[PDB]
Amino acid sequence: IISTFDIRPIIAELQDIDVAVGGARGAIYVYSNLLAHLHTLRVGTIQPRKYHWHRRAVHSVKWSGDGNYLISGGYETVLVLWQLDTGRVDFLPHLSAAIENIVVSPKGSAYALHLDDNSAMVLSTAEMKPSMYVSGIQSLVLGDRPSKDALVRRVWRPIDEIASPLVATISPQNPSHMFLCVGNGQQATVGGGATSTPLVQVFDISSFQGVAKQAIARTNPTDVNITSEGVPIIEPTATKLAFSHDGKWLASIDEWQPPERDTEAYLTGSKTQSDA
Amino acid sequence: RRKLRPETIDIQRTRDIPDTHKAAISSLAFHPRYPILLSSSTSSIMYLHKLDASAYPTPNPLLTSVHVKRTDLRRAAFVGPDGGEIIFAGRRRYFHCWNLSSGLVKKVSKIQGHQKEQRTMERFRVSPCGRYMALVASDKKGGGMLNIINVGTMQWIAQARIDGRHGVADFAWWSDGNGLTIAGRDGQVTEWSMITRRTVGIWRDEGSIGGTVMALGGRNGPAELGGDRWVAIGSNSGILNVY
Amino acid sequence: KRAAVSNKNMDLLGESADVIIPTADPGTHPRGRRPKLKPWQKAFRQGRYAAAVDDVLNTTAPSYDPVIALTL
Amino acid sequence: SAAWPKAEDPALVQELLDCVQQASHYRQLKKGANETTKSVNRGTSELVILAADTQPLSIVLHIPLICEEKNVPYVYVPSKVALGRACGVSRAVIAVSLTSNEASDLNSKIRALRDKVERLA
Amino acid sequence: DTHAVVVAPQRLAEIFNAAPAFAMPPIEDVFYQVASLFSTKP
Repeated sequence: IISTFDIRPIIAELQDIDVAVGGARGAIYVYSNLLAHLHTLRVGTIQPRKYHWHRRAVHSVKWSGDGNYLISGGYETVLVLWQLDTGRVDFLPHLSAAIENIVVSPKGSAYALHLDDNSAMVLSTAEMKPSMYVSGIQSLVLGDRPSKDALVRRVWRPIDEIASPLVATISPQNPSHMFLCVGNGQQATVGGGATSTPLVQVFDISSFQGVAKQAIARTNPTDVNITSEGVPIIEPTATKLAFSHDGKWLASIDEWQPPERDTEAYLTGSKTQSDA
Repeated sequence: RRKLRPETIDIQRTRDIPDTHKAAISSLAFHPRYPILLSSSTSSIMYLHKLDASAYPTPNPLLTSVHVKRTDLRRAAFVGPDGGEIIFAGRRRYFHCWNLSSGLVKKVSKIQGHQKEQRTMERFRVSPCGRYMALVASDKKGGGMLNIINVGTMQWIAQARIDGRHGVADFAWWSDGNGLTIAGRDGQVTEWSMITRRTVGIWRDEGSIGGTVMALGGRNGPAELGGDRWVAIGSNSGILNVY
Repeated sequence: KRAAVSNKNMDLLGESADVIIPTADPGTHPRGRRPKLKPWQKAFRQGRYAAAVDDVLNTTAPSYDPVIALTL
Repeated sequence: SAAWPKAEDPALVQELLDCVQQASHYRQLKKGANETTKSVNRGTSELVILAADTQPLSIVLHIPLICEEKNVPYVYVPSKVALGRACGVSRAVIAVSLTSNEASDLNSKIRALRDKVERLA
Repeated sequence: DTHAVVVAPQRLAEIFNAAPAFAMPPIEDVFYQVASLFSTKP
């Protein structure tokens, strides 16, 4: 299934093209010599190269810069740079959420990342500190495009759903600042069926920009998003949260549990999995 | 400037560059348009001086004195026919680009699937065309390699490998840019193209035991070797040939 | 071993100098000793849980600690 | 041609040059045709290296006869001027030959070197 | 572009001190020898 694709031209004319498709199966096929494969009843064999990294859905594959490199951004929070002259793959691994959209600058110098939790950062290539940042309200979204990964009937199926008010508050002694609970990203949060919002951002009302971010429950941003069965990992979620009267204290409270599809062997008598 | 006669030369001593360094000078270069001298010394110090003998109250003023933290500065260089950038690299495993236009200082630190090959970025040379940069892989083992990195995007795009017995002594960019000449120890000279990106040819310095430095220049040399003319090779033993 | 310049005199030089380029990442370790990784952690993080659990749960090891065990 | 114990193997040649260089710093090495022949006649020698590309080769063809008689190994490098500035004298030695002493790691290196030459034979 | 030549004064002295002045080969011959030495032609 074609999750996305990006073209590259071969040149005042256009002599051939090579176009890259990326699929929710976890694959990235590239097609190499299209115009002369297809211009000339009968045609020769064609065969995409198969470049396979992700397990989840590749969100966006783009040709690079020169056309030497193939960059990629996925669910598993990691931007891959396929080397494409060797076999190798060198990559920026830890993003705060799903890489949802990338584009390559006019010159090859900048990347733009629309991070799936409603932000954007501009990188320079091969320096990989974000020269630019713009974030959004980070909340839970009834998203118009349904998904990229929900095309192939995954074990836990993604449903764009909302199951709780978005836990939040306003700050005395700083009314321009609102605290609100958030996950890794929207899609990773709602995935796994349950809410997983172990995080706070503080956001400005007057100028609707991001201000800051911090953790509440245990977070492992440094980690695999997926348990090896193939499931997004749920992460503890803070039900209630409220602000102090002076503006100095902040009490969160988090609840978490194992999954019913894990428990599965704690059943003794009438013990059921919700019970466990 | 009169063209110069072949046994004597009217050399004039001028005013010293005033500020001295605090260890042995490691890299010099001139800005390719304006007579402005980059010196760079092991004491992590880069000096930009303007060339002016008749300056006052001090001759050859220092425009700036820029320190780099934590590294040495073994080799600095000017980049670009326009002399756009200044690129400098010490022993430490990163290196830096300095964009004089707007004065940003980007710290480059990654070589895209060779990062374990290069534990240093000490030696490097930039194309006169100013698009490519060549780093040397500190991994000797029978033959040394030098990576080619676009300064378009500081990305790995090529890796020329030459045979040797210790790796690559020195190398230089041909004047067009299309290829680069690699003088590896035990006197092998590879000439390794870029447009083909495979080795053009191999030949030998006339029996020198260990080559240490080479360099390359001149005009109206053969165009398919880039069009540079004289090539100099310096041994360990001290004898230096010109071809 | 003897340095060309030690970092301390380099630091005096940078004080003398005009523009100082901070190469250190703003907000990691200034001397640059990072928190280095222990083997069981590396295994857990990559996803070889058998080896991870075993390297914790050898009780003959001198670094053996139940509180590590409980955390893993 | 006649240079039948030719040594073109590159790492072999480089080891030979470096050993000569070390021996030149240890004064245990004789530089030149005439002196080589003196050293072998007086028997003190332990290995002898010549150069293939001399123009009349015959001025060194007399050495292998004597060294076959008095039983010391000999072997040809391909480049005379390389051998010369390997000694470190700036003029293309055509014949170098290096001898034994009692206790030296250099003596050990010589023994391994002549083992390599006997391999090449 | 062409320049001033460079000669070994040993070579010029060798040319002349080859033979005594009387019965030296004649001047046109020696001139061709010497100018051929000084010739700017590879």
